[PDB]
Parts: sequence; structure tokens; C-alpha cells
Amino acid sequence: LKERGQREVFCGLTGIIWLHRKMQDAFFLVVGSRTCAHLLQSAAGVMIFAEPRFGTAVLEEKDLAGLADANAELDREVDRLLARRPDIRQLFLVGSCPSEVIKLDLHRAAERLSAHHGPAVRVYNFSGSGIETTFTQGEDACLASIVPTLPATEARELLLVGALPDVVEDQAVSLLTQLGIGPVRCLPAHHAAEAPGVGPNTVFALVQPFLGDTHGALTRRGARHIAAPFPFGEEGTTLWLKAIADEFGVSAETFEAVTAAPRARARKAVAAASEGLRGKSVFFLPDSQLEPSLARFLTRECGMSAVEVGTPFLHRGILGPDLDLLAEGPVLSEGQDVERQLDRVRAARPDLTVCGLGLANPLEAEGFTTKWAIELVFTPVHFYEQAGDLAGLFSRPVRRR
Amino acid sequence: RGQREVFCGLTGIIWLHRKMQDAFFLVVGSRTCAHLLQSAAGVMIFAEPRFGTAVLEEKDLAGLADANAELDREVDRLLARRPDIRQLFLVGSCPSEVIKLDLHRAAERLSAHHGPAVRVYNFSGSGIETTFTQGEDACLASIVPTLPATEARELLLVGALPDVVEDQAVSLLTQLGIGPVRCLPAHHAAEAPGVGPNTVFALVQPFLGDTHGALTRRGARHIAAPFPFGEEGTTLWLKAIADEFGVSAETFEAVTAAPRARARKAVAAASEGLRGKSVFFLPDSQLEPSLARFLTRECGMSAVEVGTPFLHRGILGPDLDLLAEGPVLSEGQDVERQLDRVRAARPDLTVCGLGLANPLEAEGFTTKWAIELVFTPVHFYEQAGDLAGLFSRPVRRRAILRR
Amino acid sequence: KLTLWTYEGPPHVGAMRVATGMTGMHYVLHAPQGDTYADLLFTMIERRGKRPPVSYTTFQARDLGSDTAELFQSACRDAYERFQPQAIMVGSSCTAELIQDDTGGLADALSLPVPVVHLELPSYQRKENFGADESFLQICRKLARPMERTEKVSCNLLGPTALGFRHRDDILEVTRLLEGMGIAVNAVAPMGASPADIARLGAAHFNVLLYPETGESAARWAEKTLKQPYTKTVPIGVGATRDFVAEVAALAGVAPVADDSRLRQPWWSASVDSTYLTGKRVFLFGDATHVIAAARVARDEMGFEVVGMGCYNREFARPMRAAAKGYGLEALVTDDYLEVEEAIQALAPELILGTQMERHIAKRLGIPCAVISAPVHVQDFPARYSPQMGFEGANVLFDTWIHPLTMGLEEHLLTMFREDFEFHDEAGP
Amino acid sequence: MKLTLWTYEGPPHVGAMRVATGMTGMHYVLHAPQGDTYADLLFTMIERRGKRPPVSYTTFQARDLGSDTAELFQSACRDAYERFQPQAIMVGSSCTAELIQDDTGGLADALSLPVPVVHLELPSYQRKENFGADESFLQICRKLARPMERTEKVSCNLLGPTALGFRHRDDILEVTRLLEGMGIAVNAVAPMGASPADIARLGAAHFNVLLYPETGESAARWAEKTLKQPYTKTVPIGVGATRDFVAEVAALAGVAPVADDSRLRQPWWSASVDSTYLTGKRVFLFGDATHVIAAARVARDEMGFEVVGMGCYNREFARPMRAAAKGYGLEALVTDDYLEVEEAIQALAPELILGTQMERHIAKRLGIPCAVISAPVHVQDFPARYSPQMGFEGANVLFDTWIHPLTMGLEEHLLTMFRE
Ligand code: PMR
Ligand code: PMR
Ligand SMILES: [Cu+2]
Ligand SMILES: [Cu+2]
Repeated sequence: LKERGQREVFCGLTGIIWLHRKMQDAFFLVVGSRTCAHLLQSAAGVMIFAEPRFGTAVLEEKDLAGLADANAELDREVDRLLARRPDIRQLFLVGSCPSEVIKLDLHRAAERLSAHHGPAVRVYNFSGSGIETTFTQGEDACLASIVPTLPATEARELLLVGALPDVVEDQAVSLLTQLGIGPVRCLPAHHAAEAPGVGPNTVFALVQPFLGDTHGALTRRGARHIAAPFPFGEEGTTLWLKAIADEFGVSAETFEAVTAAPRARARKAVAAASEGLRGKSVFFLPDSQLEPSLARFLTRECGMSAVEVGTPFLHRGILGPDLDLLAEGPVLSEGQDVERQLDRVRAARPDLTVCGLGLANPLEAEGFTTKWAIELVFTPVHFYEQAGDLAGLFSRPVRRR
Repeated sequence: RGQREVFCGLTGIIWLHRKMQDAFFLVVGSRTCAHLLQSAAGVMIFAEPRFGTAVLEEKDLAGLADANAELDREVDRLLARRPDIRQLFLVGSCPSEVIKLDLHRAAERLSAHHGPAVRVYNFSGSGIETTFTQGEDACLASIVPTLPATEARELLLVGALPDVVEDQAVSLLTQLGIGPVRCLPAHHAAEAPGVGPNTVFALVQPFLGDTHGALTRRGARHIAAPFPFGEEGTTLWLKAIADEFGVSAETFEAVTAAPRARARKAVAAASEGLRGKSVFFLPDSQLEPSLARFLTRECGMSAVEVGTPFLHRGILGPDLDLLAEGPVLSEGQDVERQLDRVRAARPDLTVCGLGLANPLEAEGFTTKWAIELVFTPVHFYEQAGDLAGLFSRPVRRRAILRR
Repeated sequence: KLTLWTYEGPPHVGAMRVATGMTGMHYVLHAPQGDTYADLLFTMIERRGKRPPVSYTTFQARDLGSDTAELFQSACRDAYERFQPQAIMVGSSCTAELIQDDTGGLADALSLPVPVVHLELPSYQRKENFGADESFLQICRKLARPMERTEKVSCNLLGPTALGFRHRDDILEVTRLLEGMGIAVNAVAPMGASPADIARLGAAHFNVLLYPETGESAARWAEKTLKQPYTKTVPIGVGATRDFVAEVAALAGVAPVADDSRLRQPWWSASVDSTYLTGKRVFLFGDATHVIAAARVARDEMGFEVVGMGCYNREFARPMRAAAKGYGLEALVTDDYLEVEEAIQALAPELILGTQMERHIAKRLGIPCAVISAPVHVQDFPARYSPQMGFEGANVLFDTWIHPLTMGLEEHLLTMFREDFEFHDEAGP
Repeated sequence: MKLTLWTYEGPPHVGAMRVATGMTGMHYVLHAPQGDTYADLLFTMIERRGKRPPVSYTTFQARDLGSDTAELFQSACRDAYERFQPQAIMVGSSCTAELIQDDTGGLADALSLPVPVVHLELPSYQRKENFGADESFLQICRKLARPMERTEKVSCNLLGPTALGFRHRDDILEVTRLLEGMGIAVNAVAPMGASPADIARLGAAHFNVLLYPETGESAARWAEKTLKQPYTKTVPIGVGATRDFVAEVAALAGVAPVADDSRLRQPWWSASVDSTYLTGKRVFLFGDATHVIAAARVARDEMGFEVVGMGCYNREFARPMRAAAKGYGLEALVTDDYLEVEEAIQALAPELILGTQMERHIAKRLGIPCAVISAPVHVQDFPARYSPQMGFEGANVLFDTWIHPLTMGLEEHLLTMFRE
């Protein structure tokens, strides 16, 4: 079901909103019109009041008429903003729809910009516009842009890749050290405080399902992905760490015994909320490519019944273990016209609906409970600690009516 | 003669609690007096103040000794929650005086088993006997006899002065040449000054008649001087103090020349808005004559009628002598007839009680609530411009709003 | 015992609350010089353009025994001559009770042509709500008498008294509801009434009780003597509004209708903005009717689970306990604020809804706060239209309840977001 | 090319979508890129709308360029007609659309659908959102608002109220209740409650009422000559402005003023004795043009404040802004940048500032009491409780809304001094 009649998604510029949270040494210059500025501003909400690192310079008629004018204005503006923020070192010239239609070559501009700025301050660009990407594609485009700049390493190290809340990263490091074997290098390192060397030696695993261009970036270095269920829910995290153990030759008994208490706490937390969502139907809409893992977790751990799962793009090569864990019940789908999937929603009568915020209130008025997928990227749902809170996010035992 | 609108003596408790950090005030009033002090300085009560009420049940009225023992147990309990209190005050409420409870012997027997740090003082805050700042006067007169006797020549500054105004006062007195700047309302009990035959005191607030009488009984001699309201009145006070200590006029001029110009400029900076306004007075806190004399002489206002709870001629004399002959004094307050006289006069500004403040505005009369000057610092030189702005505030708003 | 805060004051301030909500009514009170701050309270909180029509004897120590009786006589006569009221109430203060002066006989000696209402009430074991309720009883007993009823259906609004939490917008909203369903308001008391209105009181067919704290006794007296049934429902919240609409339609015998177009609370609570709003625990303290109605709207409409309920009305202890048993908790009936301090420390709720005491203790505890009860200060009496009843009452309730929560959410998000010293170097050690 | 971190407005298609969703029977087709679809979030959520905004987007991508954009647009319009069934349809363009050689008007003409269509030429890089709303309004008016015979009873039209407006749902109600106060009937409320039939009947009014200039001024002027419809010039925000507006409408309609002062309480509470300390308090105002003008008038006249800073992001109304600023002897600050107004409030240091969400948050950073009196707001500013900004009730709302920050800060300071 790949009908293109009408689509309701977000630009990858929405990735900048929480992407800058991982690295506080990243400034983002958006070559976008007033509309993209309004999108970033609205979606960020209370951020803009705290001076973020999102610089969305409007393409006025003056610099949009020509091409090189914007190119020189880019250098002038980055010099300005480096003066404003001496702390800032990493710069990203994110692509936007006006830049794509005017075909502004951001790559050469970023290269000469880094050349003139020098080694201390380094600028790498990518394109997060909605013309060629969508929503979550911005983040893996960004990191794949910074992958080649990372030096090759000759040491076999356990690799974590993916923007993630800092407490979740710390707990994952703690768990993998509790495993005992596998040095962890954080590719989205905090404010680039440790430039993570990536080369053929470092075999990697994936924590965030949507990271598509990430795999290509790490195959260019030579790293290989390992088939591992994405760490959603207690069993998802358990099978993930089991996969890491298998790759690094960790004894099954050792890792089973080591992680007993954390997964006991996780099963307690998940059973605390499992009883809420027993024996209901759910419908998934294409929001952030995070839906198939969610469907697996809900269906097998929370007793959910998944009617449909809508994903804008399926990277089956990496989502394969997820699909194998996933039941045959829910119909997989790569990009469904919003009205068509809306018709299927009306037909299916989903007790719970996962979709964008824009659709959410209309479905609520139609009488269907809605859970907006724009939230779960922000809130931590990614491991044992948040295994219970993942289900709690879908509990919604409102039942006011 | 008739209905009066004043606040019973417990309204002072609010500012005495701030003046002495060490003093706690136990009222023995009903739900009426507890409600008075509760629906009063609401911010104070939310910041754990040092005053409370011992409401007495029905059995506590017929049984005098039962109420006495109850109060004693409250005193014993108080130290548990606040171990900082070192002197205590059983203020007199109207019901207590009606039931004839003797708090004097209560204070004696309570200090009997509290020694040496804790002692309790007794004075009346009963509206039947005291009126507003007369409760302040009675409190200070209550702590006066317990002050020690001494032979040293000391100047006593009696009055619940705000801390910053007190600092300016003591600094000015020290640079004048007058050494002793001891204050009867001491911040802590360790700073209580001794009173002897050669003690000489000056009255800051006009309503401290009982204090003046008490130090006269002890042997302290009063400095007859105008009260510190505006540049000129403060100048006359400081002159009188310099004469009583023999300080030269040259050093007095050197000290007082600098702040005098700033104070007169500050007064003039608010005089223009108030200029040429007839001002009516209602009896609130016995500071009306001094405020009137300042307003008239310095700011240039034609007072119509000055109204005070009661006049102590001896201490207040110089202010009346400096006061213009135009205004007519008033003893007592029948608020109906006073209001009728207000309507007849048609004054530009009326200083009166807050209960009459809104209704007077409804008739179209600008009203100034007289309780600022007791609470907000208006005394001495620095605050002369502040006090002038206090009276310039309502008239400017009245002009701006209508029309 | 030691007292530093009282939710309810002496009964006489409630009696004169009814007095000043009344019009043409003059309260002659035997009080000492200094018991005059209640006029200040009214001209400040209610912001009344007219001085509270309450006269005071304000006797002195010298004026005692034979002098104080003549002083009370004089106060009555000059009050009557100056203000020309159509009726007088006489009462006593706490101190005046101690002295053996009978206000009733003193008023009788004057033989004023206007009726004189004898108000008798203990000043120590009761509270202001007792004063208000008993004053309403006395005026209803004296001025109101049974008579023929108006041909068209009409209702009488008893309960809204002066110095009451949001009563001016309250009566407007309720009258709007009754006129929307066609019922007219024959008289509204004590607010916006006249002694002639008190005489016409019985001309209505059925009665409506907005504030039981000040009208339940008058409602019972009307039920027995005037033969007028009164409603048991107070329309705070959408569900309570519908129940009240049904009950008043049944009493009137007309078709129940409602203007739900103005109402927006159900939709505004069904949106995702109230999804995080589920699970919050709320502590409720105040007056009985407000607390019970607030708990009911919180549990159903607001997505709240009550964690603590309490009141200060010993008269309404039984209905509050009966309601609280339904919620699973137990009532907290008291007037001491140390008790509620300890309770709020033990339960540690996320949101506290109560009078000014709860507001400030929440401020001290760093907990979001809201005001729903009667004991308030000037800021809580608004110039805007902020009713607590009807569909608009529901919208106001939702807005003011979520305002502290959205404020706290915003400040916490801002604090977390620009969090200082972001290193977490343990990540990749 | 200037770096903006927070802007006070949106792209003009946002205002066009505002007017589109305000009135029913319309559908709005964007030539918008995929992912520019976010714009319905704010409508579904900030305004808390139960219905999907009547909009459809083609959502073109890199693969769809040249002819594929035109075919996708044609399919989008066809399916919008078939499944949404709008009585009126209009064609619009986004920022990226005009850069591509895609003719919205040509595509609409090629569709040749029976329902009338209008081509909205939106200078998305020359202008801003309010202009777009106004242009859509005048374009629809010339499309299907034709002059026709007067009504039997004097009728007026409220022009200006659009979705995403400040309180607009409440201002329409207050103005309507007042006009029923003189008894003049409102023939059509647009664009907040408009419809194709309503726009057709818009010419029936005996005069127009400019409830909001930025979104109805050009429509009113178009009706001035096309329909011979006079429009009122005064905005009734505040008691004095309310009386001026009442006199104006009474003159235009010829009916008696019959103003009702019963519910008003703001003058008594401002002249109340507890409100003395408000006098002489400096205030800075920024935001929507008429909102700031009325706020300054109300402050200086009825509040006792001294207007110490005045400004406006509505550049198209800088002339009234400058005129008023000179009237108060101030210096109009017409910047659209948060940093300039930030510096202005730093230098002036007013006791209270009343602007929009930016002003609220910068005052929070500066420790200054603040209130919102302008359009750009978050979700919680729009209340479920009816909060008219205009009329006699609006006077009381404005009063206590301004009071709240002041009393909050004052009591906080009293607490701090008191536990010290
Ligand atoms: C462009 C879509 C959009 C808009 C208009 C807002 C403002 C808004 N952000 Mg949701 N924010 C959008 C998307 C996002 N906001 C984000 C931040 C955020 C959070 C965590 C939340 C939030 C909310 C909102 C809200 C309240 C209304 C709504 O639900 O959209 C607006 C207008 C609020 C919510 O969803 O309801 C409880 C909430 O919990 N904004 C993030 C970072 C993950 C994204 C991608
Ligand atoms: C007696 C009851 C009462 C009432 C109704 C108010 C309203 C009020 N007490 Mg006034 N406050 C009361 C308490 C008192 N305050 C008094 C004076 C006073 C002070 C020092 C203060 C104050 C305040 C208030 C205020 C706010 C502004 C004002 O009127 O002063 C109201 C409505 C508060 C303030 O904000 O002043 C700037 C403050 O510091 N009032 C006095 C004189 C003895 C009493 C008994
Ligand atoms: Cu607040
Ligand atoms: Cu606030």
C-alpha cells in the first residue's frame, strides 16, 4: 500500500529538535524559508525561549533570486554565529525545501567553510528536507554525514549508534560493562567530547530502528550490523543484549545470570501496565519508522492485538529480526495515503491509535483513543528501566466517558 | 460623641512582632480578636509570625483558675516550637478584661518558674481601654519599669522605628556629637538600655504618652521637640537634642546641611502634584497633628480639620505651636457626624480609615489610608520625600482616571 | 487553645455578611471600640461602594452597666433615623454576651415602627456560617409569610451571600440557566434582595439551594411553612449541571433543556493535552459543598484521583464523610492548619486545591496550587465573569485548575531543558 | 538571510489556512511539499479543533518534479472535491511551489470543476501570515460576494475574526451580544463563522464592522466601493473605546446608543483604594497593532500606568503604531526580532510588560511581571472559559489579567521580606 494521494508527515528538520540534545556542541544553520522556521519554532514549543542551537535563516527574495549571494551570506552568518557562541564547534548546514528547489550546493559550501574556519571548528552538512527525506531520516543523514570524518580505528570495539537520552546511554554502558566484554564507543558522543573512531574493526549493533543511512555509513567503513531485536520492552532488550553477547562470544549462562535482577525489575514494571491493554485492537500510522518494534513489544509482551502497522519506509535488512519476532497478524505497509489508512481505521475500530499529533484530535472526536508517536521519541522508552514506562505510555486508562 | 471607627489595640501587635525579633505575643481574645489579627497582614501569618490567640471555651469563662492553668500550659508549650523567645507578652483582650482575668499576677507566676532567660510582660490591648497605637504605647510602658537603674547619662530613643530609619537616626546622632543613641524598643533583650536619674529621652512617635509618663516616673527627662516628619521638623528635633547635650550649632550645621537639601528637594518633587489641596483628617493613630504641620508648612497644604484619637498636650505641644491657626482640632470621633463634616468641607484629600476609604471614593472623594505611615517608613530626612509621595499618590490617580 | 489561623471567624461577621448582601437592612451590633474591622473586610474584599450597613455601639471602659444599655438604645435610634431602613436586626458580639445586656428588650423599648429582628447566637462555640444561616432563618421567619403563588412557574435562589466565593457571577449563571429552561427567579436572597423580596419569597413554586452553608436552614423553613420543595443538587461541573437541570425541570414540571454550545470542558479534557493530566493526585480542603463538587468533577471530568479530602464545617461533617466513603478515603474535618500541614506532608500530592491556606502551604512546599474555597483575599475576587457553576462554571473550573499545572509543566520543562553542567562522561568511559 | 530564532508570525499560507478553516464549505489545496503538512497540527491542537482543517496537500517529493507535480495537484484537487464535497474551493501555493514552474491557476482552470475556484497568489517571501489571511478574504469576497438588495432590518457584518485569532471566539460573542444590545442584527460573521451562502449574503448588511483590521480591512474597503458598504473605524477594546464604537455604530445604523453599563466593573475597581499603587507604573507594550493601541489607551487613561515602551510586529500597521507612539510621546519599536525588543525592555526596565509569548518569557528571564495581550501564544493562553478581550466584560478581563502578575510579584516580595 504505497499510495501517494496525500501524506501527513514531518520534515526531517523535526529531527534537529531533539538531535541537538545529544550533542550540546552542535549548531544547526537552517537554509529554509519562513515556513520551515515556523515548523521548527512551533514543534520546539518552549525551546525557542531558552536559546537553542537552531539557526533558521529565512531565504528572503534577495538571496533566493541568486545562488552565490546565499553562498557568501552563509559564510558571513556562520562567522557571526561563531562569534555569538564561542563554545560551539560542530556546525550543520541542514537542507531545506527552498534550498533543494534552488539546488544550493551545501556540500561544497560546508567544505570550504570548514577549510577557512580551521581544525578547531568543523562544519559538516546534510539534507533533512521533506523533498527527499522525512522525519527520522534527518538524524541518520546527520550522523552518516559525520561518519566519514570519524577516523578509522584498528581496535575491535562494541559500537552503539543512535541518538538516545543520556541516562539511557549511561545505563546501556553500565549493562554492557556488567556483561564484562565489549568496549562501548558512543557515535553521537556528548558534545563531541570523545571523537569516536570508527573503522573496519568495530562491528556495530543498532538501537534505534529508523537509522537507515547509518548502516550504509558504517559499511563504507566496513562495519557490519548484527541481527538483533531492537531494545523495546524487557524481552526486546534481553534478546538485544543476548545478540551482543553472541557476537562477542559471551557465555550464555554468564549473561543470563548477570542480567537477572534488571530484567526482573523490568518484568515487574511491564506487568504493572500490561493488564491495561489486554485484548484490544491497535492501528499504527507512518510517523517515525518506530512502529514495527512497538507492534512487536505490544503484541508479545503487553498482550496487544495489532491490526495494522504503517511505516513510511521499511529497511527490511535490519528490521528482519523485528519482523521474525513480530507475529503474522498485523499487515505491514510501506507508506499509505492518509485517507486510505483513515478508511481502514474507521473500518477496524481501533481501541488505541498511534499516529501524528495532527491526526490525533480528529480521531479522538470520532471516538478513538489516540497516542501520538511524536512523544515517544522524546520520552525515554528504550531499555529495561523504561520497559514498564513504554507500556504506561500506551496505557491511557482515561475512560472518562 | 457616638459611633467610633478605630482598631482595638491588637493592631499594633503586627508591627511590634517585627520590631522585636525576640518577642512573642499571646493574645487571649475570642474568635473575634483572633479573626482581627488573622484577617490582617495575611502575608505575616503565612510566614510563621510570633503572635497567636488563646481562644477560651465556655467552661474557661466561668472557671477563672481553669483558664489561668490553660494559659500557663500554653506558655510552657510555646518554647517547644520556638526556642528563640526570651521575653513574652500576655496582651489584654476585651473579653479577658470583661471576665476580669488578672494577667499581672499571671506574668509574675509565669516568670517565677522561668528563669533567668525567660520573663513575661503584661499589658492591655483592649479596645475598651486602648486605641490602635495606644497599644504600642502601653506595651512600651509595660517594659519600661523592668529596665535597670543606672547613673550613666544616656539618650533614649523610644518608639518602634523601622530598622533603616533607626540606623540613619543613630548615625546622624553620632556624627552630631551626641554619643548615647540607646533605644528602648531594642531589637533583642540583651540590648535593653538602663534608665536612671540622668536618663534623657526623646519621643519619636507622638502616641507614646504612657512611655513618656513612665520614664518621667523613673526620672528620665523629656526633650520637648517637634516630631521627625519632614526636613524642618527633623531639623528642630536635632537642634533640641544638640541643646540638651550641649552640642554646638556649628557642628550641627555641618552635619545637617548635606541631607537637608536632598530632603527638601525630595519633598518638592512630590509637592507639585499635591499642590493647593484641602486635606481632611480622621482620628486613626494620633500622628495626625505632626503630619498636618509638615504638610502645611513644608508642602504648602491648607488643612481643613485635624482629627486625632486623643491629644497629649505636653509632648505634642511644639507641633501645635508650629501648626497654623487655620485648622481646628478634634477630640473624639463620631464617624457619622465626622463624615457629614467631610461632605460639608468637600476636601480634595481625606485621610481616613480603610472601611471609609472605598465609600468615600464612591462619592468622589480622594482618600488616603492613614495606616501607611505607621508601617511604611516616613520618618526623618530620607523618607520626607517618600511621605510626600504617599500623599501625592491618590490625587494623581484620581486626576488620571477621571476624566 | 493557641490559634494563629481561623478558616471561620465569629458568627457576627457572617450575620452582617447577610446584612450587607441584603439591601435596606441595618445591623445594630453591641460591639466594643475596635470591633469595626469587618467593614474594612467588606470594602476591601467585596470592594463595596457603600459602607456596610452595620452600626456599632463601640462602648468604652467608662461606659459600663447602666450606660451601655442606653448606648445601645442610642445606636438603634440614630441608625434608624439616619439610614431610614425598613427593618432592623439586633445582635451581640462576644464581649457583649458576657455583660448581661439584652438586645431584644432594648430594641423593644424603642418601639420603632419598622420590624425589629432579634438575632441570638453564641459567639464562641459557633462560626460565621452559623451567623449567616441563623440570620437567614430570622429574616425568613419574620418577614416571609405563606401566601398565594405566582401563576407562572418561578424559583427562589437562596444561599448566595456577600463575602462568598464567586457569588456574583454565580447568581448570573444560575439565573441564565433557569431562564434558558424558562423558570423565572422571583427573588434572590440574600444578594440583590429587598425586605419586600423576602415578603414575596413564598410566592415561588419551588426553591433552589446554591450554598447549603448559608441556605439549607432557610430551605427547610420554606419547605415546612411555605410548602416549597428545594433542590438537593448544586450544579458545579457538567454532570452536576445536568443533574440540577433534570431536578429543577422535574420540580417545575417543564421540559429540561441546556445550552451546551457554550460548554467546552469535555472536549478540552478529551484532548491529548489532558493525557498527562491523568494520574495526578489532588488534595481538597475547603467548604463542604465546594469540596464535594470539586472532588466529583475531578474524579470524572478532570481525570484525577482524590488523595485527601477535608473541610472545616462541623455541621456538614456527615455529608462530607458520606461522600468521602464513596471515593475510598476518609474525611478530614478540622479548623487547625497544622493538621492539614501534616496531611499534605504525609500524602505529598502533585496538586492541592483549597483556600488561601492551601495555596500558601503549597507555595512553601513547591506544589502547584489553586483556590476553590471561601476564605480568600482581595486577589481571588475577580472583576471578570468567573462563576463556579453551570457550563461556564465548568469551563472556568477547568481553566483555573489546569493553570497551576501548565505553569509548573512549563517551568520544569525550561529548567530541565537548559540544564547546567551537561557532561555525563560515564557515557563511553 | 538574517538568522531568526523565534518569529512573531507565519508564512502567508498559514493565514490563508486560518481564514479557510474559519469558514465551512471551503477546502484549501496546498501546492506544498511533503512534510510541510505540519501546519494542521497547530490548528488541531493549539486551538483544540475537533475537526480536521479543511485542507488537502499534494506533498510532492524529489521524484515528482515537472509534470508529476501537475498531475499530483490535479489528482489532489479531484479527490478533494469527490470525497470532501466542498461548496467552495480555492487553490493556493506554498513557498517552494512558486519557485517551481507550477501554475496553480492554470491547473485549477484545467480541472474546470463546477464549484467556483479562486487563485490565491501568495508572495510567501515578500509578506507574512496576516496579509495572506486578508488577501484570501478579499479574493473570496470578490469571487462570490456580490451586491444585492438590503435587508428589511439594519444589518451589519463582522469582518476580521479568523481562526488562530486572539480570543476571537469570544470577541465575536461579546460584539454580537452588544449589537443585539442596540438590537441591530448581524447578517454574517466572517471569516470565523462564514459559509459560501454567508459570503453571498455579506452584501446584505447596511454597514460593516471592522472587528479586526489586519484580517478584514481590505475586505471592508472592497465592500466600500463594490457594495457601497460603510465600515466602522473604531475598535471597541476598553471602556472608552467601547463607548466610541457604540457611538459610531449608533450613528451608522441610526439607532439610539442604548448602552448597557450594568455588568461593567473595571472603572470602580481601578479607582478602588486597593489599586492606588498601580499609578506611575511603567509598562511596555508589544504585539498586534490594534491590540497594542487599545492596550496603551486603556493603560494610560483608565489604569494609571505610564506607557514607557510601544511597538508592533505588524509592519503593515506601523503608521497607526507611530501615530499612537507620538501621541504618548514614545518611540515605536517596529522590530520583528526578539533580540531588539529584549534590548529595549532591558534599557527601559518597565515594571510590567504586556506583549506576546516572547515578551512573557523574556520577562520571566528578566524577573519582570508579564501578561499576554497579543496573537502569538501557546496552548494554555486560549482558555475554555470565555475571555472576551473587548467590550464591557472585556474591560474587566483586561483589568484582572493585568493585575494578576503585579499582585503575584508583590505578594511574593512581601513574603520574602517577611521571612527574612
Ligand atoms: C509541528 C508539530 C508540533 C507542534 C505544533 C508542537 C507544539 C506543541 N507540542 Mg509537540 N510540537 C510539535 C511536534 C513536537 N513537539 C515536541 C515537544 C513536545 C512534547 C514532549 C509535548 C509537546 C506538546 C505540544 C503541544 C500541546 C498540544 C499538542 O498535543 O500538540 C503543542 C501545541 C505536548 C503534547 O503533546 O500534549 C500533552 C507534549 O507533551 N510538544 C517535539 C520533540 C519530541 C516534536 C517533534
Ligand atoms: C485588616 C485587614 C486587612 C485587609 C482587608 C487588607 C487588605 C490589604 N492589605 Mg492592609 N490588609 C489587612 C491587614 C492590614 N494591612 C494593614 C496595612 C497594610 C500593610 C503594611 C500592607 C497591606 C497590604 C494589603 C493589601 C495590598 C495593597 C494595600 O492595600 O496595601 C490589601 C488589599 C500589603 C501590601 O501589599 O501593601 C503594599 C502590605 O504590605 N496592608 C493594616 C494596618 C494596621 C492591617 C490591619
Ligand atoms: Cu500564577
Ligand atoms: Cu502566573
